Amino acid sequence: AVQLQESGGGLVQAGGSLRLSCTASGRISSSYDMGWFRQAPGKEREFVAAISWSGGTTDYADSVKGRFAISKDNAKNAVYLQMNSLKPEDTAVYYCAAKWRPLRYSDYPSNSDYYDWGQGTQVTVSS
Repeated sequence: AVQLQESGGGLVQAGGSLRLSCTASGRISSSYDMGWFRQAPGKEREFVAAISWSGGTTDYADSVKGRFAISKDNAKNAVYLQMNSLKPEDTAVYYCAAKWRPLRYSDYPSNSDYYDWGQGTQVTVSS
């Protein structure tokens, strides 16, 4: 029931940076994880990063290697993905997602099985 909308996509030069934003149309309650996924041309969708909405713990895909940072602003119902040192490999549609986890065992966020999805924003990194 959380409705998600991404923004910030576009063309960026290799080695460059870009910040993506995602806002939920309503309030995101305390047990959510918020995350980013991406789908490259002809490839399977894959996890990028996640953050616990109330707890702040993060998780990143190996493909990130410290180049991307996920952050949030609870007061704005927003999650962000700061992308640095962009490479052609990073060309993809980037999706904001939410996962309600009321029975979670810890604050460490999920990297799979997200249920609410944005429509995606396209990022093109030029060689």
